[PDB]
Amino acid sequence: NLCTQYGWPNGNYPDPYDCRKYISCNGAVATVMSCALGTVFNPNTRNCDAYGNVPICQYALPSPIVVTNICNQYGWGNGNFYHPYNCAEYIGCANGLTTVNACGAGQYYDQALGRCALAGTGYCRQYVFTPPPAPVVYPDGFDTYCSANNLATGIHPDPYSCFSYVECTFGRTTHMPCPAGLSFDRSLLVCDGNRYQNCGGNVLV
Ligand SMILES: O=C(OC[C@@H]1O[C@@H](OC(=O)c2cc(O)c(O)c(O)c2)[C@@H](OC(=O)c2cc(O)c(O)c(O)c2)[C@@H](OC(=O)c2cc(O)c(O)c(O)c2)[C@@H]1OC(=O)c1cc(O)c(O)c(O)c1)c1cc(O)c(O)c(O)c1
Repeated sequence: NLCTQYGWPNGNYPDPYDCRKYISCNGAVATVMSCALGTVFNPNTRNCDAYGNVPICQYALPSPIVVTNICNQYGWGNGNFYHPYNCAEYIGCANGLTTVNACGAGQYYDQALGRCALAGTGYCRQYVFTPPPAPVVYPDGFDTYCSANNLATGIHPDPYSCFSYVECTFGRTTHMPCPAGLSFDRSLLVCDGNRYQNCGGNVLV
């Protein structure tokens, strides 16, 4: 089964062919499951979700995965990114223009490396991560986070969500989500595709 082939923890994973379904890794065995009508698999929550929250899933089209405009639909910067549904594909973003790429046979996209690579022992790691709470609740007073902690003007990690960042601006505090599918890289202080590193997938494996 795919779960043990990739060295995946138990949990939910995208179906690469139908974004109305998903792969449930239970007891170390893969089961293809269907989302309820009106919901599709949300790659960022690892759960079925109201289809309006997942625009890259066009559940009315015969082939519903439509990442064809994702750099512009989600505002991803330039570079290579994991494919949200398919471990053997990836995305090239240039100036808002999307390129959907595929690795050679027997090869899988390694997001950390930024390239396709042969199957090893524990891969497709970009699908292994812990989503933030749904919704993310900020404590009363978080509007003073930047001031109270004397944070410098600029970008900071959001300590409540790995999908988000804090912006400190004249001692004012804002938090903002990364582009959907991107997560906050606390070492580079940018939103990028390293969900595995950014959202605690390392501890799951
Ligand atoms: O970009 C898209 O999806 C992203 C998301 O888009 C919104 O959700 C929808 O647009 C949406 C639309 C629907 O029709 C629907 O049925 C639904 O359930 C949600 C926001 O989600 C909301 O539902 C929402 C929630 C609220 O509590 C609001 O007060 C609100 O006005 C909208 C927003 O998410 C947020 O803005 C957001 C902000 C937070 O502070 C936060 O904690 C959070 O969880 C979400 C998020 O955007 C970002 O997170 C975001 C932020 C950036 O700074 C950035 O650079 C970027 O590229 C993307 C998108 C684009 C399209 O063309 C679509 O047709 C579509 O359906 C979706």
